[PDB]
Amino acid sequence: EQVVVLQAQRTAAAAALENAAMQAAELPVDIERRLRPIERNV
Amino acid sequence: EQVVVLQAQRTAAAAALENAAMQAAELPVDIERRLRPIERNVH
Amino acid sequence: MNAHLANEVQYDLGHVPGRPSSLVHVIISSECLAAAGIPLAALMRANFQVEIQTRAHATGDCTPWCTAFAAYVPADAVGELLAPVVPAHPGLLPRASSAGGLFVSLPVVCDAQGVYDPYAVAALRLAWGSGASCARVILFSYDELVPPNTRYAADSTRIMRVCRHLCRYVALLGAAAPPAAKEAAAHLSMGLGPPISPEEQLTAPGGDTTAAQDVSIAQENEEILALVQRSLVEWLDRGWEALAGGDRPDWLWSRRSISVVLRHHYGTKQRFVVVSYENSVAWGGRRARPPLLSSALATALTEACAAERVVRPHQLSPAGQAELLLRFPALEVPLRHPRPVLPPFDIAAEVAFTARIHLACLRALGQA
Amino acid sequence: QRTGRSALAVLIRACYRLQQQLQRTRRALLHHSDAVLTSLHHVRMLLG
Amino acid sequence: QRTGRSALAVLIRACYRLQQQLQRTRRALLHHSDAVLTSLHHVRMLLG
Amino acid sequence: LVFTYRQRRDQELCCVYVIKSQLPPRGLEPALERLFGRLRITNTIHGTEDMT
Repeated sequence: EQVVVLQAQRTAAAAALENAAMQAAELPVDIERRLRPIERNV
Repeated sequence: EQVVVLQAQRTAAAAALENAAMQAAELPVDIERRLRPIERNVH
Repeated sequence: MNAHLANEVQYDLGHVPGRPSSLVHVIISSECLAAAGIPLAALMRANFQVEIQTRAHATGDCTPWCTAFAAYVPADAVGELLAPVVPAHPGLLPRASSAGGLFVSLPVVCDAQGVYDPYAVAALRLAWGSGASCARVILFSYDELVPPNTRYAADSTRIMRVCRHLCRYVALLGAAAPPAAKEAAAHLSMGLGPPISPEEQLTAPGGDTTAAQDVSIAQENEEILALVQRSLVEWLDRGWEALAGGDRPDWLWSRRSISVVLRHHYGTKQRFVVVSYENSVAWGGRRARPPLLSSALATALTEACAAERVVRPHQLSPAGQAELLLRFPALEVPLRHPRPVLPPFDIAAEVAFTARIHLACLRALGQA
Repeated sequence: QRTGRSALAVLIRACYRLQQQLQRTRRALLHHSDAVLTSLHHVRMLLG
Repeated sequence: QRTGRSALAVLIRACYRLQQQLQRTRRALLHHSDAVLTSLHHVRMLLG
Repeated sequence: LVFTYRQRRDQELCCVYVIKSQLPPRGLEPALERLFGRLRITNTIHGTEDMT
């Protein structure tokens, strides 16, 4: 009984990081948007 | 054996996860290490 | 399209089950449809009846069934939203091709002071023929149907391409265009003076709260950086009405804006699209947000147990556990009961209920 | 006496305002940091 | 007239150089941040 | 004798038709809906400007 349950759990966890990859890809771009006023500020 | 393989991959999941999850916790430590004396820097 | 909008009429008239519940639109991808269930050529053989229910968290109380509306496309499902192809003039808009499935609106159970519950099931049933077969069941967690934000601020730049190709086509069509449309192309070009890719809108790293905060923080900087160092939409509507000879709401929603968000399926790893129209009643809507719903409970489970470093929320120490009950009481039901019918806070807890019956069916055979 | 002190008052409005911009964006970056930690601890709850 | 303006020119060389140090170390910290994200998405590829 | 109307703040339409049919006057309405129902949807959506 646990086999189909445990097989589902890996495929369950194989959804959220791919949603989180689109979430974590903003971390370069949003943090790069904190210099473009401050680079021209100098 | 299908329980044996997938429970091994469960252990293969969280092992490499927590190595970079601690390394994800390394991220806000530097930003409180870098940018906190930087307030004094302009001052 | 038409099934995407007639289901919005169902929530407005109140025929849907659950008054605090809210409506969520979902584009199922064709590749998500294949690995989960039924073959694709069966739905090819224009609305289709789909029965939808909602299942509560960890206790076997489901909603009695209600039918809903659906429509399958073989072409680009996202590209049909973005680039409506008038059949009288197929050369109007260029678009990038994509796979496409069906459009289904989904109900999501909420409360007063709207907070959906995670780790519970909304489900589908696609019956393309009579009998027990031809009827697969596609599941959705409430975590699967909730993106954090919209994207229709970052997606509004597609309109200027559509404004450009109308000015392109009237110059190409010339005298065969009616003169008021031949006028209005110049009226668009006074506002003005590549093909539309749905993948480029989806893979763009832009979210509504992320983009609007970065713009609103930059314009505050630029004022300080300066002091120290010192409608065409109505013109569009006549162009559509002249070239199509008429109008449907399918052309209404494509012109205003659209929020087109990638999400990924817990069952068969495939992608699918959650859409909230601008003027709609659903997920993010310009007119109808009583009562708006929050993702605070899924936030409250993780960050409370992250500092505690506990894998499961029922494994938490009862001193730290009891603060969650005193704040949010909806989680008190699956946590307090010693023996529910479903193992709580598990995603495969639905699938275990099918297999526990499968053992009890077999165990009664060999004894009898 | 007024133009040079106003030229310094622009420099008063220059640096002392821009320092307060630093403090808020780090807190906004703490929303960017904790969104990762909300995501990461949620992944193990899908395994457990 | 020369020593006091050079004392301000040291303060010109003080703050305007140290601001440019801020911009590069954040980009170096983006190499520290993206090394986590390169690692984390690689972990799920070992599961899938 | 059948007209056509298209109500909009735009310059508007008109047609005249003479239709030969076996249908009664009591049953013409779904037939004219099958032809001119494209124009029927437009004057439901538009034609309300400016009505606040």
